Amino acid sequence: GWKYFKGNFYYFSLIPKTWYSAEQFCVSRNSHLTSVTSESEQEFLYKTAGGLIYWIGLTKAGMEGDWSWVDDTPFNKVQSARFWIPGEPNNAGNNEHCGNIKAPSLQAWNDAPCDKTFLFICKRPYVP
Ligand SMILES: OC[C@H]1O[C@H](O)[C@@H](O)[C@@H](O)[C@@H]1O
Ligand SMILES: [Ca+2]
Repeated sequence: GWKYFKGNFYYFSLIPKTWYSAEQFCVSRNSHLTSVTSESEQEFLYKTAGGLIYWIGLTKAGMEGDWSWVDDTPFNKVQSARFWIPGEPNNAGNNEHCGNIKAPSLQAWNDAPCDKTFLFICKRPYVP
C-alpha cells in the first residue's frame, strides 16, 4: 500500500533491509529511497514513520563526503541543515555513509552504517 503526498507515492516497508538492498527494492518498483525537499515532506515522512527508523535516500557522493540524494535531487546543505538530529551527521566509527529518519521531529535524520538493516521508504512520482 503506497501513501500519497503532494504528487508522489511513498512505500513504508514492512521488512528491514540494508540501505542498498532497500534501494534495489525501490528501483524494482520504479522508485527510489525517498528524498526530502521541504518541511512539509519531512513532516509527512516523520509523522508517518510513527517513531520507527526508516532508511531514506541520503548517501555520500564525491571525495569530500558530501551528502546527496540517490534520486538525484540536488542536495541543499543550507536548506537541509534543520532536518538532522542535533549532533548529526557525526560519522561514527568513520563508517556512516547513509542516512535514515530516526527521531519523530523535524530534526529527524541520523547518519548510520550502510550495512545496518532498517525499514525503508520508497518514493515514486505520479505521472498524470
Ligand atoms: O548518539 C548518537 C549515535 O548513536 C549511535 O551510536 C548511532 O545511531 C549513531 O549513528 C548516532 O550518531
Ligand atoms: Ca550518526
